[PDB]
Amino acid sequence: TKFYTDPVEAVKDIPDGATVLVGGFGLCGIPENLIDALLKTGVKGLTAVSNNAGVDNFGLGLLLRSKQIKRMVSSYVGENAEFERQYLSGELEVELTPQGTLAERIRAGGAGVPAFYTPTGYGTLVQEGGSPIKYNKDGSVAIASKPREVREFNGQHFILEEAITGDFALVKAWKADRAGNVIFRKSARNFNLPMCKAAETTVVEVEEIVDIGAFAPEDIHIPQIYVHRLIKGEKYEKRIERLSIRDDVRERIIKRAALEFEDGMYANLGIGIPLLASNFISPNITVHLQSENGVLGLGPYPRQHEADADLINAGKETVTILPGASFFSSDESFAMIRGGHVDLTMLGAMQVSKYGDLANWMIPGKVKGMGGAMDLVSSAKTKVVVTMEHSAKGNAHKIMEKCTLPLTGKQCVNRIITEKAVFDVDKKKGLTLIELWEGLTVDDVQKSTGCDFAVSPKLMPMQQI
Amino acid sequence: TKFYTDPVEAVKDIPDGATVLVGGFGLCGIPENLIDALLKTGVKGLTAVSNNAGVDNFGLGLLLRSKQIKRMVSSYVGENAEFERQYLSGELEVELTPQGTLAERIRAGGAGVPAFYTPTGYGTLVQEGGSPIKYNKDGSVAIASKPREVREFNGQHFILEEAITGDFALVKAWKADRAGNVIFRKSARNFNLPMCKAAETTVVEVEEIVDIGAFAPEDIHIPQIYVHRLIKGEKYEKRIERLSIRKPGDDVRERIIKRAALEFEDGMYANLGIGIPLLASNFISPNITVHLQSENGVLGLGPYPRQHEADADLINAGKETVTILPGASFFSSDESFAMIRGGHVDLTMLGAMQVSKYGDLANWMIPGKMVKGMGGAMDLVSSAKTKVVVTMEHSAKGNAHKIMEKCTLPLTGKQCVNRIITEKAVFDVDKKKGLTLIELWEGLTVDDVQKSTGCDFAVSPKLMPMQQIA
Repeated sequence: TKFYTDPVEAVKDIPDGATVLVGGFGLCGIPENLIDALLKTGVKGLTAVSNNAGVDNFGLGLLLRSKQIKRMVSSYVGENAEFERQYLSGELEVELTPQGTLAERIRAGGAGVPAFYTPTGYGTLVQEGGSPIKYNKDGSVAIASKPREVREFNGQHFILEEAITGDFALVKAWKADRAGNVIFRKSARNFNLPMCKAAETTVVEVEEIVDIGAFAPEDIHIPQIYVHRLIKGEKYEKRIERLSIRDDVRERIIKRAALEFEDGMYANLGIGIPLLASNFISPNITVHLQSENGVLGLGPYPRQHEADADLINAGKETVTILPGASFFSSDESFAMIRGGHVDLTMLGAMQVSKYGDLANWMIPGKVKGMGGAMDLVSSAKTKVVVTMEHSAKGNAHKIMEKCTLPLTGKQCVNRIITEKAVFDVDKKKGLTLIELWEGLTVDDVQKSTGCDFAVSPKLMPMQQI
Repeated sequence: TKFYTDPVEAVKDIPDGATVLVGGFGLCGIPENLIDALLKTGVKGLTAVSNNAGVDNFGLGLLLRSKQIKRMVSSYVGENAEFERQYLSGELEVELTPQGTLAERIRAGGAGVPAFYTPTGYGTLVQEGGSPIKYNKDGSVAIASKPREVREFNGQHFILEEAITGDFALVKAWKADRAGNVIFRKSARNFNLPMCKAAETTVVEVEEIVDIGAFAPEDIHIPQIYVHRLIKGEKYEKRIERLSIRKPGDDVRERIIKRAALEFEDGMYANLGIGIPLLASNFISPNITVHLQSENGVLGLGPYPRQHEADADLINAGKETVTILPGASFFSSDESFAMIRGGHVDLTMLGAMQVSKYGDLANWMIPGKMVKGMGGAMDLVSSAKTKVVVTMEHSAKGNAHKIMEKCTLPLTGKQCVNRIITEKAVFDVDKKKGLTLIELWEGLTVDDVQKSTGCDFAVSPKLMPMQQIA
C-alpha cells in the first residue's frame, strides 16, 4: 500500500485506452477526487466500467463531457443527457449489462473465475445479442452486442457471462488504516468493494486515515492485500442527486398492492406504486425492505437534518434505515436476489404476457438500460408481483399473448394487480382471474385484456387495505 | 428468523437422506450443540458437506461414530481414525473436493449461480476423474469420480464446477441480535458464512443473543435474511485440536529453511504450507514485513501464542493455535480462496513428495496408503500470478528420487512450481525449458546433485553456493 499526497501522482500512469473500474452507485460512493485527477491528466480512450453514467455535471459524467471515454460498461445510464448525445451520434461505445451480472462479473474477475452461469438475461436481448454498442455517423451499427451461451441446469435456463477485470480501479472509501485496510460508510460501498479486487492496480481515496489497530480485525471490509494506492481526498462535495425529505385508479392498485405484504417478509419494491404501497403496511407486522445498492432494512424518508448522501435507495433518493439494518456490497446484494432469498419483488410493467413475460426496461426508439430489473425477476424462489394500470392510451392492451416490447424476463411474473383485476399467472397454464373490481364484470375485464384467462371458482371482488 | 430454546426442535424435521451443510474448519467454528441434537434424533443417510471430518470424538466425527452419514463432501479428512476405517472398508462414500472449489460451489449455491469455471483441479484426478469415492471390501475402488468438463479461456484451461446447496445448514456463529443478524469471531467464520446462504433451512447456533442495534449496520457478517432458525447453544467445549505454544532430522531441514527465508521480500503477501514452509517464517528478516495469509480466513498471521493467548477460534491451516498482528483481518473461506485463486498472494511455499522436470507437483495422495484430501493445495498452485516455491528434502528414503522427469504420484498441479529449494540445490523451473541448477550446497559438486535427481537440468553460468539467511 503506497500512500500518495497528490491525486494526480496516484493516477499519472493510466495509459490511454485503459480499462478503469469506477466505484459508485448513482452519485453515492463516487471517487470524485480521483476522477478529478483524470480530468487533470486528461487521459483518453478509456473503457469505463461503472454502474451508472453519473450526472452531467458530476461523477463519470465529467470524463464524458471531456471526451475521455471510448466505451462505458454500465447497467443504468439515465439522468445524463450528454451520454445519450454521444451514444446516438456514434462518439461513445456502450455495453449495457444487468446490474447483478455487472457485480458478479467484476467479482469473478477478482476471484480467478473466468466465467459463470446466471439466469439473468435469459430470454431477453442480453442472451440474444445484436444491440448497438456503437453506431456510425450513418445510423448504421459499427458494433453489436455478442450473444451469450444458453445452458440448462435442473430445469431452468441460464446464460454464460465472463469475468471483468480492469487495469485500474478508482475506488472511494470511508477510512483506511495505515496498513491499507479499508472500510466503507453506509450504502456508499456498492461497487467499490468488488472493484477493489478486480483490477491490476486499485487506487482508493478515503475521507480519513487512522492508525493500524483502529479497525476490529473481523470488521475490515477490504483487506490491505487489495489496496495498492491510497490517498485521503482533499475535498468532498458529496452531492445528493434526489434530496427526498419526509388519482382514483392508482390509489386502488396501491391499496390492493399493500395486501401482498406479510409479517416476516423480505421485499424489494420498485419506484412508484410498489414503494407507495409500503406506506399502508400495518405496524402490527414487520416487512424488511431490501435495496439493490446493498441495504436491508430501509426506513422512511429522512427529515432535513437526517439526509445523508451515503444512504440512498435504488431510486437514488435519500433514505433512512431502521434499527437492525445492514449494509453490504453490490455483489452480495445480487447474490441475495439471484439466489432467491427475497420473498416478494413488486414492480411496474409496460406489458405482461399470458405466461408471465415482463417488458419494463426499454421502448424501441425512446435508452436508459435495465438496472437490476432483470436480476430481480430471475429467481423462481421469489414471488414477482406486477402493479400496473390495466391499459395504455386508447385502451391499447398491456396484458397480452406475446409482449412486443423488449423483455425484462421470460415467464417470470406470478401475479398482476391492476385497477380492474388480480390475475395469478402460470408458465404453462396462463392467467387465472382471482379478483375483479366490484361493479365491473368479467367481460369488462375480457375486453380490456388481450388473451384468454381462467376465472377462479372462488372469484371474490377486489380487496382494498 | 425463528428463535428456539430446544435444539432438537430446530433440527427435528431434517429427513433421512438429507444433504446437510456443516460449518467449521478443523475444530474451529463447529456447531457443537446442533451436532448433538442430530445424535438425539438419530437422522441417518446424510450427505454431509463439511470441510473436514472433525476428530474421532468431536464435530462431524460424532455422526460418523453413530453411522448417521452415508456420504461426505470435504477437502481434508485426516486426524479421524473412525472416518478412515469407514472410508477404506467401503462403509462411507467420500468426495474429496479442493477446499476453494468447495467454498465457491457453496457460495454459488447461495448466489443463484448453478455452475462456474475454476482453474483448480486442472491436470489432476479432479479434472480427469478417478478420485476414489468408495472402496470395495477388498480395498479396490467401487466408485471413482468422473471427468470434469474442461474449457479454455484466454489461453488457460479451466474446469466446470456446479453449485452445492443443502436441505439444511448447521452454522456456528458468535453472536446474533434479536432481528437475527449474525457475527463470527476470529477464524471461526470459515465455511459457516457461505453455508448460511446455501441451504433451504439454515440453523445457526450462537453463544450470545444481543439487542437489535448492538451491531453497526456496516459490520453484520450475515444479514438476518439468511438466518431461518436461531438457537443460543447451551454448552461450548471449544476444544483445541493442537495447542501450539511459543518457544530429529533438523540438520538438513534448517538448511532448507534458511534458504527459503531468503525468498521473502518487504511488502509480500505469502501463504505458507504445512511442513517445512511454516518454519522459515521465523527466519523472515525483522528488517522487512511479510504479510502471511491463512486459507481458513486470516491475513496478518503473527507468531505462535503464549499459553495465555491461545484461542480455539484462532488457528492456521495446519490446525495449530496462532496469533494475529496489528492490522490483521478475518474473512470467510470463499473470500480466502478468491484471494488465492485470483492471484493476489505473491508467494506460495509448499512441501512436496515429488516435483517434475517441468514443474508438476505431487503432494496430496499416495494411492493405497494416504488418501486424506488435497485441502487447499490445488488452489494454492492454481494462479499464474503467484510464485510457487517447493521446499523439500532432495531425495526420499533409499535415495529414491523426488525430483524427476514425470511424477508417479497423483498430481496436485501441472506445470506450477517456479522454484525448488532442497538441502543440496536450488532449481529454477520452466514449463518449456525444464530445470536450471542455480545454487548448490557448497562442498557438493554438480554430479552429487545429478546422482540424487531423477532427470537432467541446465547449470546456470552464474551458479553459486546455496544462500543462507544470516
